[PDB]
Order: sequence, then C-alpha cells, then structure tokens
Amino acid sequence: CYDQMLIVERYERVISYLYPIAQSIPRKHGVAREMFLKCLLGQVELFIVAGKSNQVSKLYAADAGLAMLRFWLRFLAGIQKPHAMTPHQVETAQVLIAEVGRILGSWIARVNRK
Amino acid sequence: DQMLIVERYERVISYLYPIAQSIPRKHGVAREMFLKCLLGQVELFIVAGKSNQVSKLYAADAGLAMLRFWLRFLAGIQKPHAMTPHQVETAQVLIAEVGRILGSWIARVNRK
Amino acid sequence: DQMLIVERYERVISYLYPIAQSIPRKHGVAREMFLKCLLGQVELFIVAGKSNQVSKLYAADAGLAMLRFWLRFLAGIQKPHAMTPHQVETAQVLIAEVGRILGSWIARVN
Amino acid sequence: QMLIVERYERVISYLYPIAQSIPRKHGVAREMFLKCLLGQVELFIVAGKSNQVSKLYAADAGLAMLRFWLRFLAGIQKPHAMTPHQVETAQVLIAEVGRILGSWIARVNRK
Amino acid sequence: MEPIEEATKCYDQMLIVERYERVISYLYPIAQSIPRKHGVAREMFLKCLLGQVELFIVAGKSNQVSKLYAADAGLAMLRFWLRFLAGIQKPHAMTPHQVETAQVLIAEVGRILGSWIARVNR
Amino acid sequence: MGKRHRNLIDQITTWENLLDAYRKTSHGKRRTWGYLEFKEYDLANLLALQAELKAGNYERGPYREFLVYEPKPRLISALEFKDRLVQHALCNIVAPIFEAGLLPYTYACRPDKGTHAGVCHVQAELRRTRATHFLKSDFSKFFPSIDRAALYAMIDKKIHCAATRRLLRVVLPDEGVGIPIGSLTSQLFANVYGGAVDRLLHDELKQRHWARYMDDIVVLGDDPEELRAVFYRLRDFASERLGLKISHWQVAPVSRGINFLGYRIWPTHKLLRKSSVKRAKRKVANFIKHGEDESLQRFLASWSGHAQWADTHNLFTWMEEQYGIACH
RNA sequence: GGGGCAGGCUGGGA
RNA sequence: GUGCCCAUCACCU
RNA sequence: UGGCUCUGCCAACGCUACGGCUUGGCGGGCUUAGGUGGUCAGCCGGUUCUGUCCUGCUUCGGCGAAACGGUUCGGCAAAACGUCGAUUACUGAAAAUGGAAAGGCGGGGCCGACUU
Repeated sequence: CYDQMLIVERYERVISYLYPIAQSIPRKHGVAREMFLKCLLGQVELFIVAGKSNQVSKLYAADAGLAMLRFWLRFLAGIQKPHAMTPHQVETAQVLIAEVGRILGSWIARVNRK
Repeated sequence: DQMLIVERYERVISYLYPIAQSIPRKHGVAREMFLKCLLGQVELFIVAGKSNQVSKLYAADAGLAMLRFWLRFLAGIQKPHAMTPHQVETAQVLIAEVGRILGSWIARVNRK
Repeated sequence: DQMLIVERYERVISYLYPIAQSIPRKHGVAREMFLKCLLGQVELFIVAGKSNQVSKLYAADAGLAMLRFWLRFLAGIQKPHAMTPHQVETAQVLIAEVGRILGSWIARVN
Repeated sequence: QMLIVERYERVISYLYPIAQSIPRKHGVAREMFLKCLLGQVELFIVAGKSNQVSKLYAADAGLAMLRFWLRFLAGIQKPHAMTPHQVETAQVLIAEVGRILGSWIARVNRK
Repeated sequence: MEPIEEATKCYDQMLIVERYERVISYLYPIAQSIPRKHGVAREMFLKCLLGQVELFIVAGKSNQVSKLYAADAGLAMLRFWLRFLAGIQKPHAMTPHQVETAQVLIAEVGRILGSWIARVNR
Repeated sequence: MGKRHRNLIDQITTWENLLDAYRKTSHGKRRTWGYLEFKEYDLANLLALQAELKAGNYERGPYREFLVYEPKPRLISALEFKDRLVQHALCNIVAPIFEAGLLPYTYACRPDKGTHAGVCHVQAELRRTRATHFLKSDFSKFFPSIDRAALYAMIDKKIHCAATRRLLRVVLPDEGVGIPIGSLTSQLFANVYGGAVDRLLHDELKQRHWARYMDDIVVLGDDPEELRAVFYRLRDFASERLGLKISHWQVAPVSRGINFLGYRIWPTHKLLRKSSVKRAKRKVANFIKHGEDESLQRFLASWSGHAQWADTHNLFTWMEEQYGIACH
C-alpha cells in the first residue's frame, strides 16, 4: 500500500497541473474537456482499485488510464479550434505522468515478482 | 447494514453537498464530478445491499476512497480552495464512519 | 410482468417529472441525476422483463431504492427547496406501489 | 441480420428530428431519448458481433425502452408533445425493427 | 536516454491509436462543425470518436480478447455515426467526400484491429 | 558567413531544433515500434535527450545490424529512434554547413538536388559543350571505405565547436574505415567525403563538366585521353588520400550511354536502367499473381513519374501485352 | 563476321 | 535502415 | 458547442415550505506539416534470335567507331555565395566554443535576350 499511496500522491501532481489546464479548455472543446477531466480525475479510482486489490490487471488498467491521459495531452495539443494544452503544457505534463508511470512500473514488477 | 450504511452516508452528503454547492462556477465541472461521486455513491451502497455479492461492496469502498480524494482535491488542487481543512476532517470522520460499516460489511460477507 | 410495473412506474414519472423539473437550477446536478434516476428506472424494469436474470430484478430494486433516496435527499436539500415533504409522501406511495409489484415479481421468480 | 440496422436507421431518421426538437425544458428527457435512439445502433452492432441471444435481448429491451420514450414524450405536454400520429408512425418503424429482431432471436434460439 | 517506457507495450495498441488519432484528427473538426442544434448528437458522436481511443488503449493493456471486440463494436458504431452525420443529420454535417475520406481512415484502423484480433485469437 | 562555427551544440540542442529533428525523424516512420514507443512521452523524451546532448552525456545506441539484400547484399545497420533523432538534430545544424561548400555539381543528399537533377545536369552538360566522350567512375565499397579519419579532417575543418565535434564523434567515432551505411549522418559524411574528389576534379584538374552522385562520377569531355588522365589522377588521389578503390570505371564515348542514376543518358535521349525496368515488371507481375490491383494503380502512378522522364514505353506496352490492363 | 546501342528471353543473389 | 527527388492521399491558407 | 449553480424585467405548463422555484420569451453580463507509395546511392550473370548501327586510323601498341524539359541562349563574374588563404595573421599568458583580410580558384551568382 506504500506504492498505492505513493502513486496517488505522485498522480495528484499531474492533477494539480492538468486540472487547471482542463478547466481552461473552452466550452467549444467541451466534450473533449469533460472526457479529459473524467480521465484525469478518474485515474485516481484506477489507482485506488489497483491498491484495493492485488491483480496486476488492475495496475495495467491504471497504465491504460495513464496512456489515455497521454493521448488527451496529444489531442488537446492538436485541437486547433479555441486551442488548449500548449506544447509546453504537454511537455510538463508528460514529465509528471512519467513519474506516475515510473512508480506504477515498479509497482507492476513488485506484483509480478510476488 | 444496508440502510445503516446509507443513513450514515446521508450525513456525509448532508455535510459535503453544501460544500459542493458553494464551489464557484469556475469549478462547475469539478463540482458536477464531485456531486456525481458524492450523490452517486449512495447507488453503490444500495446496489450492494440488494445483491449482497462482495463485488459491489468493494466498488462502494473504491467510491468512498474516490470521495476521500475529492476532499483532497477540493482543498488542495482546486486553486480557489472550495473546502477548508476543518471540513476535510469532519467529512473524513463522516466518511470514516460509513467506512467502518463498509469494513464490517465486507468482513461479514467474506466470513464464508 | 414488466408491463404492469412500467405502467405503475409511469405514474411515478407522471408525478415526479414535473416536480423533478421544478428543482432549482442551483440544485442542477442533483436534479439531472434525479431525472436520470426517475426516467432510466424504466429501462431497469424493461431490461428485467425483456430478459430474466433475477439480478436485473434486483438492479430494478436498487434503482427504486435510489429513487427513494432522491426523494429524501431533495426533501430539505438546502435553502433552495427542491421537493416539498408532501410531494415525497405522495411519490413514496407511488414508488411503494411499484415496489410491491417488484417484490411480488421477485418472489414469483424465486 | 444487418438489415436491422439499416431498418433502424429509418427509425432514427424519423425519431431524430423529433428528438432534436425536444426543447431545453425537457432537456434530460431529450438527452436520454437521443442516447436511447442513437445508442440502440450499438445494441444491434454488439448483437451482430456475437450472435449471443443475450445481446439480442438487450437490443429488444432497448427497442422496448424506445417504445417507452414514445409513450413518455407523448405525455410531456405543451407544443412539444410527440404528436399521436408520430407515436403511431414511429411504432410502425420500431415494429419493423421488432419483427426483424424477433426473427433474429428465434433464429438463434432455434439454432 | 531510453525513451520513457510505459508498462505493457503493445505495438498493435500503439499503432491502432496512432492510426485512429488520424480518424480523430479528421472527424473531430467536422464533429465540432455540427451546429448548435444537433449538439446532443455531436456530444454522442464525440464520445464515440474520442472515446474509442480508450477502447483501444484498454484493449492493449489487457490479456482479454473481450476488450478487442468492444473496440471493434465502437469502430462499427463510429461507422454508423458517419452514416448518421451524413444521412440523418439535417444541414449536412459530413459531406460525402468527408464520409468517403473518413471511411478510408476508419478502414485503416479496422485493418489493424482485425489483425490485432486475429493475432490474439491464435 | 565566414568560417569558424564555434558554438553549434547550442543550436543542435535548441528545443525548436530538436522538435524539427523529432518531426524529421518521425516523418514516414509513424508506423514503427521506435516512434510509437517514443511518441508516448514524446516531448518528455526530447527533454531527456536535449539534456543528454546539452550535457555531453549522449551515447549513440548500438546499431542493430541486419543485411538487406535487395539490389545486392548491403549490411544495413539501423538505429534507435532516439539515435536517428540525434542524427537529425546534428544534420540540421551540421549538414547545411557542409552541404554549402559542396560544389554545385554534387547532386546527392542535398536539398533541391537529387537523383533527377543529376541525370538532367549530365544530359544538359552533354548537349552544351557537345561532349564527345565521358568518364564514369564508381567507388568500390564507398561507405565501407570512407577512412573515418581523413573524414574527420573535413568534419573538423568546419565544425570548430569542441562539443559538436564530440557529438559527431559519438555518432561516428573517428577510428578506422567504415561509415555505417544506413544512417543520416553517414549519407552526409559520404557526400562530404566524395566532395574531396569533386574539388580535385573542379579545383585541381580543372574539370568543369562533371557530376557526382555520392560515389558515381561522370566527367564529360572532348578527348578520351584527357578524360583517362583525369581518372588516373582522380583514382590516384582517392586511393592515396581517401582510401577509395575504384570498382568500375569507363572512359566511353558519348554513344555508349552514361549509366547514371537509373538512367542511361545520351545527349539526345535518356532511357532507364534495365534492372529498374525488370524489378518493376516482376514487382507488378508478383502483385498481380498475389492479389493486389488497386495498390498497383498507386505504384503505377508513382513509377509513371520515375518513367515520365525516361523514354520508356518499353514496359507499359509489355505490361499491357501480359495482362491487358490499361497502363497509360 | 566481328563489334556498339536497343529490345526480348531466361538463371541465380533473392 | 538512410537521405534526396518524385507520385498520390488528406488538409486549410 | 442547443451554455451559465446569472442576473434585471415580464409573463404562465406548472410546482410551491407562500419566500419563491421552474419554464418561456425579453434585455444585460459571463461564456503548413501529414499519410501512403516509389525512386536512387544500390546486382551478378547466361544466351542467341530480332531490331538497328559501326566496322577506320595505325605508331602496330592500342585509340577506336555505334523534339524538347527553362536540361534556353548569350554577356558578365564587381558584389554576395562557395572554396582555399585559415580554426592562419592579429588580439591576448593562452584562442581560450574571439577573430579577419589581401588575394587565388570557382560558378553556385549576376545581368539582360527569349521562353518558362
């Protein structure tokens, strides 16, 4: 449960950075925003469920969420209408999600190594 | 029990929902998400009381844990802090009380 | 049978949906969640009737219980009053009627 | 039996202008009706990609839920009632999809 | 520097997303062009277009073929939405050129998905 | 501009340049394990690569050395996407300061000069001057003979930056003969390397009517004896200076056709190479009897561009006689 | 006859 | 595997 | 983006805990890269049939001999560009991630004609 508490605390920094970005996305990109918010804030539940159990599949679904979060950075950087996540913000976020991916990676190995 | 848990979670809602309604417009979407987590956790409890399978008993626990994150989020990530550290203490104690019933509920079902 | 419960639950909707529309915009999320629980519980009954699993008839019971929560939550939700206590009493009677049909339905399956 | 979708595409073609008309007033009912009308395609698609009678029954339940929406949107009052002609003239389109679904369910049940 | 390595590195999910991002990159601008009315249809189309990524990504990070057929159902549902935006929406939403162009992009993602399903089924 | 060049690793590692290098490296490779594993944290991976270059801690990953055998066996050593990106980051700042000094008749791996601009300069420079004869040479194993020592007497006559000079020596160590064929840094360093013979044709030897594409060198003339002397002088130089043995060479009259770059090039006409013809013929033939006649139209439109220059019709008739399909 | 170009036709690297 | 050149496809200036 | 948990007015499906809520109007505020190909650096042959074309000088060794792309024609080449000079002189203990030039060679450049 050290890794689950650590992974969330590390993910809270992603939220702390991305939620202000996610709230700034214009209502035009409203669906993309609401889906990005549900992906950002909803990743916590993926971590929580992963810690609540021991199944490595739950830590893989946490990886899929982080992958989906990385997609959203790519996507919101593209959206050229109102525009959103500037390339700097994708850069800074990818760094934060990487540390969340790093702890999840060590977490997956700990479970796979019993 | 099954209404014993909700009745105690009603107290969480009765406390947190006024806080959730005070969240400014700027954080409207976070509020709608928080409210769907707060008010939607009743359904997690209720669906676990009906069909007693431990499956939705852990989903109720995950929701409670997600609600606990929302307390951290509303008072630590919402830049205009829409919740005070006192409120994250009483509401955590409200969530801890419904967590105690959920814990005993998990134990009672997993006796077998 | 799914037709009887739905026809009786249509009475719940016919009463609650005007009341659920009247919940103030301030209590907007609770309203839209209550409306999705009101209309939407039909689907729980319909899915229970068009198939057979028991679990479907329990998920319809959970939805009915969730609707009963919404009445007790919307009653005294805050200073912007959503639902008068009389409306909760009136609706609880209609929901009790569909609850009784659901209970007998669950019993007849079991 | 991907004729269901092509035949249901006309249910949509009829019940969409009358679901993209439901005013803001009845907004939740519209969003739910649109998700029931347009989301029934996914029910048919999932049924077609498995042949499991289950997914076929869930498509039947969706059409039954679409029939509820007709009955509900009829008594929604005001100029925004689904006119009784539309409730009959869409129950005809839904019945066409219901008859194909019935044959589909029977084809799978009696393998 | 060893590029940051996610866990469960699936080439099919990486390739299918990169190739489905082209579908999004094409369909999302014309999903946003759908007028004020037809906004629920747009929200539902956008949740089908943007939500398909999650279907692919969860399919990648899984040893379950069930996730792969759900990705196929979503791609099938996306193909309906092209039919809807063209042939049910009122103004026009998607011109037949755009439908033909998207149907090519979706077919590319369909080709990758079919091979992905086949590779896992074996 | 004026010589020196003494702070290039600042431009090499500029974010706007590594983003160009990232774009360049991914262009066309967006279906590959390298990009898809990199694309995940792309802007984060560029940050740990920038901070590895800008610190002097970049080490080129090991070549994965396979051998493509298609026209002939060639040990093609591929590189990781991170390494091809660093090469692209170098050859964005380092390439246009070598490719600038290349005389105008070198048509390899340079912008706006290519395979065609060469076959056109040879045809043209064949019409004007009214060349009676022509020397065509070719360097044995060109990439596996570039000295990687005398190369770093040209890559160090222009870079001057003690850090870029070390990034070029992490990309291509300055040891012994053998520039890895299958590397961007290599195509450049070979055009630069072969550019030495360009200066020995153009500057020394005073040959003004010539063309080099990497290792192939046409030198149109007027006497077949001066052209032979020019080759002997070119061969003696490229051997005793550059360590390049001349595999094939020919001082033929402009009658035999200048086999330059997939085109036999007379002054008047200009066909294709029979190998390209037969390769495309068999490729289509296989495609037909494998089951693709819709991607063939894409290829046919492609190869109709490569052959619109050549006076073909010695395939399109053939194809139309083998299968009947309307080629043109 | 010998060459030189050009076109086939075939065999291997494949 | 590398670039150059080219073709097509997408796409708005 | 059929928004706003946003207000003022006015209505009236309605609902009211009698305050209002709701809802409707009505103003106001908030809201070029890309993909896919192909090209080419980047085969070794074998064989004669076909088509064509050449079959001379000779020193006697060999040398030979087989309708336009703006691929245009001229004129220039001062400048800029390239190159050498040169990581030189010089500055400075040291070129130390300062730093030329006189020149030399170019044509990449330039100027017009005509065509693109």
